[PDB]
Amino acid sequence: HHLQQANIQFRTDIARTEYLSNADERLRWQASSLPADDLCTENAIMLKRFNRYPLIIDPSGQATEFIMNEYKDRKITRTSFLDDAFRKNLESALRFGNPLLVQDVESYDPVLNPVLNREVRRTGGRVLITLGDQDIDLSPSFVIFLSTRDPTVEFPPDLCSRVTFVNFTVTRSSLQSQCLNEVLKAERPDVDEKRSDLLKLQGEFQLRLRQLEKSLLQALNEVKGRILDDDTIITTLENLKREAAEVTRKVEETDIVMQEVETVSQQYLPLSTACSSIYFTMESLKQIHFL
Amino acid sequence: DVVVPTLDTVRHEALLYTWLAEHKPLVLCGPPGSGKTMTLFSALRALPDMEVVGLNFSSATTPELLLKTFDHYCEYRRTPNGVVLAPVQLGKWLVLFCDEINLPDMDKYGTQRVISFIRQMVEHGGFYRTSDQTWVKLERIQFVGACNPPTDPGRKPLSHRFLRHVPVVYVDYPGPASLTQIYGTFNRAMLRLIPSLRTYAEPLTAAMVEFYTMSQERFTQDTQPHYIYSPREMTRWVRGIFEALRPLETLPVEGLIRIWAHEALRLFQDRLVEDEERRWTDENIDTVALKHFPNIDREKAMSRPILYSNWLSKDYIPVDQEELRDYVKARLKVFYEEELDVPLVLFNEVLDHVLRIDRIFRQPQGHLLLIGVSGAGKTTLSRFVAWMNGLSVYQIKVHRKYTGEDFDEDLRTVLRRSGCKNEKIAFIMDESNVLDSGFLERMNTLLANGEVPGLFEGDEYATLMTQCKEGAQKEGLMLDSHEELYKWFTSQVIRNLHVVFTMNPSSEGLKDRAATSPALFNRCVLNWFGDWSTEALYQVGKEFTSKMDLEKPNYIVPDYMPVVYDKLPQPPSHREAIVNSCVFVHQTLHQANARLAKRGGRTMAITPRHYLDFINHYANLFHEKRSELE
Amino acid sequence: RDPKEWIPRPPEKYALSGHRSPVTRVIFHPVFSVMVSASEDATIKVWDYETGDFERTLKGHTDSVQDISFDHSGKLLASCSADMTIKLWDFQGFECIRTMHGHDHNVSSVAIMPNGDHIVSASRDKTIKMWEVQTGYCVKTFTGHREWVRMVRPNQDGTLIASCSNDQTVRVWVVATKECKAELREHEHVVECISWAPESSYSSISEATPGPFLLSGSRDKTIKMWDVSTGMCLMTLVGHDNWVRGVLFHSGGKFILSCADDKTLRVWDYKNKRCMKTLNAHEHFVTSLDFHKTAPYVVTGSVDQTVKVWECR
Amino acid sequence: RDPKEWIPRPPEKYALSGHRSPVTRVIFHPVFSVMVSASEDATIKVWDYETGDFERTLKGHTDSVQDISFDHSGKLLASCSADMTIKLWDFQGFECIRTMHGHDHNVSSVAIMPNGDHIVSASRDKTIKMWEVQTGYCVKTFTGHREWVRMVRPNQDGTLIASCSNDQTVRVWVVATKECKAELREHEHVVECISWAPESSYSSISEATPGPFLLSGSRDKTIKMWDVSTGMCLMTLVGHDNWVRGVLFHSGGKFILSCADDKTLRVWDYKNKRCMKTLNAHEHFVTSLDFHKTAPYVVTGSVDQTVKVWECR
Ligand SMILES: Nc1ncnc2c1ncn2[C@@H]1O[C@H](COP(=O)(O)OP(=O)(O)O)[C@@H](O)[C@H]1O
Ligand SMILES: Nc1ncnc2c1ncn2[C@@H]1O[C@H](COP(=O)(O)OP(=O)(O)O)[C@@H](O)[C@H]1O
Repeated sequence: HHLQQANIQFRTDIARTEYLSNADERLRWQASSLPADDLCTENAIMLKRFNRYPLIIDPSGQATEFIMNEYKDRKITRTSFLDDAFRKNLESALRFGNPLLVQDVESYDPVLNPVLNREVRRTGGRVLITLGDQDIDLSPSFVIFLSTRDPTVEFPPDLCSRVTFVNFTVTRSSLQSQCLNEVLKAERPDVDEKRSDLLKLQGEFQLRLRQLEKSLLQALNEVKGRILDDDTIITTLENLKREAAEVTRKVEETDIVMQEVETVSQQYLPLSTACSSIYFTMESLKQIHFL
Repeated sequence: DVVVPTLDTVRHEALLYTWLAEHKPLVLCGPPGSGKTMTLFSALRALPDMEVVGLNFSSATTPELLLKTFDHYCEYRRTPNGVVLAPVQLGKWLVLFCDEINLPDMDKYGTQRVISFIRQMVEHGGFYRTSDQTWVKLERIQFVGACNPPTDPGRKPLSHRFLRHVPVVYVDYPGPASLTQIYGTFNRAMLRLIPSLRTYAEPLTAAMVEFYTMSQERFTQDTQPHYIYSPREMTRWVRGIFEALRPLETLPVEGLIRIWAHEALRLFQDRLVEDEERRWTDENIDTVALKHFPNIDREKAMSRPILYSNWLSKDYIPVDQEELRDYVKARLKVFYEEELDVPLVLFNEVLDHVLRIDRIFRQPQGHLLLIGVSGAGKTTLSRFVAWMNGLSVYQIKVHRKYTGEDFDEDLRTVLRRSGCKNEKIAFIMDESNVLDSGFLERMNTLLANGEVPGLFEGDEYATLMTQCKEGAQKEGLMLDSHEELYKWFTSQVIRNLHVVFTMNPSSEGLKDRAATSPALFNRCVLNWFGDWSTEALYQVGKEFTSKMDLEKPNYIVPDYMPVVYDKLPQPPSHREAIVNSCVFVHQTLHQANARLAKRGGRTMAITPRHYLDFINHYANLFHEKRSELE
Repeated sequence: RDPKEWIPRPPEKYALSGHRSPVTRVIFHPVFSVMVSASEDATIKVWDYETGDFERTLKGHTDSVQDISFDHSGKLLASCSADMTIKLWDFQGFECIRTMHGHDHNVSSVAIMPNGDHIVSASRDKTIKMWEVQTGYCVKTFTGHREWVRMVRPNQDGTLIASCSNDQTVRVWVVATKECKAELREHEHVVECISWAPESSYSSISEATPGPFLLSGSRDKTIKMWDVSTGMCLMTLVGHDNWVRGVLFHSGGKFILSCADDKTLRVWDYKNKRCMKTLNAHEHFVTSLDFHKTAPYVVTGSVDQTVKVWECR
Repeated sequence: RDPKEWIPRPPEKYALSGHRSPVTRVIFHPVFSVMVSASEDATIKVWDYETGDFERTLKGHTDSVQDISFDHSGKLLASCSADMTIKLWDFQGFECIRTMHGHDHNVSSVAIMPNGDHIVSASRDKTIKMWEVQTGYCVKTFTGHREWVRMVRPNQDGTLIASCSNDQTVRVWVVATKECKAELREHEHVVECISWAPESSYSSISEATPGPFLLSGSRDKTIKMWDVSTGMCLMTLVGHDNWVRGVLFHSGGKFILSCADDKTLRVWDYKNKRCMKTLNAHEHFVTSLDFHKTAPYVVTGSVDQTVKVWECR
């Protein structure tokens, strides 16, 4: 509203999640155990595009598994603040250039203050940071993540300045989708498994269509000659014909997906509405008697 | 030590000589900074038999502090009639000046341990050594005290059984008709290097009167807990003016009024919180210097920045903002290669703050007390100023399980590096570095006295004397014994150690700090940095977002025009409109934090580090999406 | 005129430009009419000061070249940079002969004593290293400073060296005995530049107050004279408005040529306790200067990437 | 030797390669020892010509660039391309500053007059546009050309703007008065390149056949020379066997180095009115050439994806 009142034009018909995240990165995030709701996608964007090292509040535990499945090739060492071998693990993470996930930041140690504040000495081309009493060669491929399990934690402003907060709260849409999925697992299992398989099929055919567009664009960007005189462009035409056949095939899968989701919607949508209402009563009931 | 005698000064001098000639206790009550330790130190200088031991009480005061004082300055001796406590200076009379008698905490059952302890050694003349439960009798020990009135917020009244053995004399502020000649003789001293300005000297002192009365009229202690005004500020005024025109040797009336206004703005505007009282003090400065100094060039004598630096030239000269800003850019370019490679942005308040920090850092016993939110660049500016003045910077490196012994060892290393090797040390520690009450008690003692009782004991005591005699023989002084060697070490610690304490503002935290620690509000100069205002946010936004491409030559200025940064130039460009929009984003989340808190949800601290995170994410997103589209 | 009465005068004879970074050190070749400068863009630019043009480029370093140095012959050069390297170049063929390693931090300054068989170096690791020019091995190691050593410089015969450091002390060591002969601690700020006294100045400082004598410029905006055999501050000259970056004796033994961060070049007479001449040198901080030992030429290298050459009159 | 007589010699000092397209224009930096090349792959490449090292690539234009122009400070770089955009580059920051729109066709040229305030732009739409640099607005417009305005250059004083077009005309205008001072119609073909005469050539032209003077090279295998004040062709060089693509004066004002489409880099003197040396530079069409004012180097940008640097001797 301030941008509209100040005559600064913005992309109105663009989702805030879709402008930042690519489709293949969204597919990789869906592969890394993340829920498909927009809030967890936004939080995945925050973890992707951090500038200050993030503090992740998570009352359910899904963000820890998402971070583990995200940086799985890069060996994340999982440690905690009250662990006895925490400073040695941090020193090994700084030396090795390893990603590091640290849990239980409610028991925060001030010794991580110069690493979080990025106070870094430049020994020429070498990079050295004084952690504690020891000067460690900081490899640039180091990240840290400060986990929290309890949602109702207050924080000092000295720690609050240096971190970017990421809250994995429970939305009505994600809860309704999870309850619909478990109701479909309990009641109509064949429809549930073929719906999951068809969703995977729709995702990989959309990936194949994007691969078509990228490959054809980069092929025609460097033909460096006549397309008609080159017979390789006829093979590009055959590739176009095959992927047009697959994008025509995708409509039948879309129709079967539509029939399945309308059947399960008219079957079990008020049930999921009751799920959302009862769990929001669960979350709001702490306002009565504190216990 | 320069005390010019007034009526109340000599009356209380005769009173204190009467109370102190009989080795009788006395309590100098009154408002803080009214000269109660001036009058006491004038009474002690009349009789050379009496030697002073300074002690400063806190809210968390224990008689173990007096036990450490007796361990240092006195000895236990065996006599046939008991065990006696006597000063190591035989024939002299030791007097213990406790600074904050009303301050130790009154318990749930209506008592104070230190007050009852002092009453026990005054009514009965001795105490109980708890090492073997033996009655020690004081041989040559008397007590004097100073306190604020008990009607002050941070002070508590004393027991009747304690004041049954002590008289109280109540000093007051000298008032305007005494301060006019008190600082008239000071200005008649100080305007002797310049023989032409003395015809303006006597109204100028008179000028320094009236502002102070409005400083006592509006800025009450109910407004802010650090709103106390004492003749120490006028002493700071005259020594700042004296150190201003000390090396200059040429100045007209306009420069004198400029120096007076600059000292007044550095002494009466830094302690203020909001900009309303800052505007009121600047308006008071304008009307007072117009009233007492007519027919003078108001444009030449008074301008906007009024900054005084000695970085560009060796003399304390008035300088413009732009040359100072360019020198600060070049010095940051030098400084990034030496201590810390953390980039710094500037605005006008950044230059003003680093001039305040350098101005307090230049003097010996320069202690800073910074008030500001976390992430506002409080310690980075102090690091830059301390590097530029050639001061080594020390942080305590706080980790988990930081007891008092590690802090005592850190303070031992700081004092040995400062007072023995004569190395200038800027001692930096945060409000989160305070974990125990002993931390604040030892910091209060170090800030007030410049020495800690019982910090060095056993073999480290003799190690301190060997290091101090080696440092004195390196310096050139032929020293001996332990008492005068400790005096020389204390003088070196006073000269070389600069302590900066930084917190965040709070409605209850600062109110409790004003009671639990006097020396942070009595011996430290307060600088209220505060949160970044809209002008600072617009300057950092417009100064980082000038490199990228933002300009629309066809831009329609909207008629609605939501303005949150004042003095937005019309017709604004696209960059000005979107920098004002960024300022609006920060302001509306400032409003949203209170909107979330008033519903019942827990709020989280908004910092300028978040704004520097938001503006840095602008250029990273703009350069990515522009290179994506191309 | 005579070599006694050379004084620089405005304006400059030449204003050479071309560096991508602030110029850090400029000196003269002793035999041929060659001038050489270095900067923070990892390059060494060789010019001809008599004709005022570009001659050669030497690109071997990776980081900011802090200081370069000559020998008694002028055929050999040593340079140091921030990559913990020391590069030993020649002059007759313009190639990098050796690359010594071993320093922990930024090698700030190098110098060669006039015997030419050895090379001294100062660095940020609070050590001074002493390398063999025939083997490229640090043979000796002076240690005892408390902070970063700014630059080191040896005396005329190679028996004494002096180092100004970030501990606000100036330490004069003996080469053979490896012990700090004089520890001069009267400066308050960091001492950034030092200089030795020539033979013809040996009487003249005694006129102002044998030896050995030593100049020292610090960040406290003062230039101090020291006697090693006494150990006291012989005189102090004030008048520089900012941090002094380069201090050098005149070849006549009577003037003091100095530069600071006030964009000025100052010529002092220490007999009259004053700066006789002040010249506007650059727009930014004048990092280094040099006086030519026989011809009337003064070179000034500065932050703003221009090297100014002044003809002395 | 002096910079006066400098003629390049085979072979090339360096053969820079890495462009994915023909090279359209190459220019030297005025003060630094680096050169910038423009090519049809919309990549503005920066190469160090002293060591032959590739430095950087600026990619802001979304179509093929034609002409690049520095300023005499070396801080701002003006670049034109066929995307209806002009781009201003901070050379010290290596990022774009502003993008200019308003041309409806291929912006075939861009230049900065020596007053350091505006930008010339010749384009395919038969007009020339004036651009304000700091604000970013199109101010003035030369109109009167009837064909493709090939390339434009302002005079050394900043009061004359000369442009060649495809209608066999060389049109010299005054900057603000908007009149065609000289509509020279003597060339038989499209004039593709002009070169403003330096001051030292002003005598040398005047005794070959005062001022101001102007060069031009066309597709009729001829390079004509014109007096601006009179308005006629004084002299003509013939001897190229194809289209002359770039014509360039010597910095000393005697020789003219010119590249033509017959794989020839020929040097011409107006005293003899012939070609003394012809160099076979590349293996394809040679588009542009450039010669340094103080350095003995000629850079040559050609279609064959290589940029060749040749030492002048
Ligand atoms: N007549 C006077 N002569 C000299 N100084 C005075 C006079 N009256 C007040 N002062 C100044 O007032 C200040 C009061 O400070 P101080 O006595 O230290 O406060 P406190 O007694 O609360 O510790 C002194 O620093 C002193 O310089
Ligand atoms: N004016 C500023 N310009 C650039 N960075 C700043 C500025 N102020 C604060 N910062 C950032 O804040 C961080 C340190 O904050 P700090 O000074 O510790 O805040 P505080 O002292 O209030 O705890 C640094 O990493 C620095 O990048």
